Amino acid sequence: ARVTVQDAVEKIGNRFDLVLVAARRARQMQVGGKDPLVPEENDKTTVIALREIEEGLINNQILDVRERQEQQEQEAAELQAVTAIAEGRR
Amino acid sequence: HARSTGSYSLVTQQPLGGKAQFGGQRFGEMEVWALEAYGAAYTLQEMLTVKSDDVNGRTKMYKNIVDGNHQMEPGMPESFNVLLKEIRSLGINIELED
Amino acid sequence: LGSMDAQTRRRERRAEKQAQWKAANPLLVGVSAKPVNRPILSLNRKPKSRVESALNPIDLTVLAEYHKQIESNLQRIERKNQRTWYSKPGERGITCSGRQKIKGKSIPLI
DNA sequence: GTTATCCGCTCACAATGCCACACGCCTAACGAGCCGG
Repeated sequence: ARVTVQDAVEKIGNRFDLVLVAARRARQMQVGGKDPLVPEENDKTTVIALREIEEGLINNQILDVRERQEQQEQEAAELQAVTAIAEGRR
Repeated sequence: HARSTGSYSLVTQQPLGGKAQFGGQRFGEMEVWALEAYGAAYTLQEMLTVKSDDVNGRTKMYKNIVDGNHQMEPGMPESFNVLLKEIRSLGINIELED
Repeated sequence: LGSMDAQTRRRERRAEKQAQWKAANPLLVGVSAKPVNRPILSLNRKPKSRVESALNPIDLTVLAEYHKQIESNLQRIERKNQRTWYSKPGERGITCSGRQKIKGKSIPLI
């Protein structure tokens, strides 16, 4: 479980970037199906999101870098699928 | 007295009040001042729109909870359209731009 | 000698089309209505005389009597029921009270 | 004279939130209905 919040507000900027960044991380962890970095302790996604914030492995720059990287890999992989279709046609 | 999902009124699509009629509590005006006084923004949006007066929003929310996905759909409250339709009952044009 | 049809002169306008296309081609295959789906009903009409239908037209008087009987019986029964169910109480008033109340339920909205 | 002010009279508009509980929300006379005398 988790009681305090003040280990994150001194890591991310204020008490308002923390809400949006941790909500975005928990939303892509819950439904998008990604595996968490630190191990769970049978907690919910909000608490494990705040834990990954306060240790310092999830940040807004880091979220946009990872999303850009995996999305570029996604469009590159479907371009590879299109070139595989082009190999299969001719 | 408690309530998860009960009945609704006729004119405005709000839930009823009271214990006997299986009602919800009046999250009144001063509590809205209190939530504005924090930095609470999304919680005010649920207490204003998803919990009441957005019909398609609240049924989408209920299905979305049972499916196990916590999203929300903002929408627009039906009571505001009521307000528009009884200002237009006077001689007052009032519309929405864009 | 009229030939005052629009489709006729329009076909004559496109006579080069039907001259070019119908080179070793048929002209038209258009089916009509067939007498299979037409009952002739011509077995006998000699006793079907006009003066005998004049003396004997068709009749549904028994239908009107039956319908009037149904209406009169239903009016008597409904008049008796609306006579002894909405009566007026006398000099003292309604001797009871309705007292009906409806509570609420917990109705989900899936 | 006439003009620019000062003052008294009259009138619209506000007065916390929530809860339960409980009982109330037309009719003397104008258009129809039944059938008796």
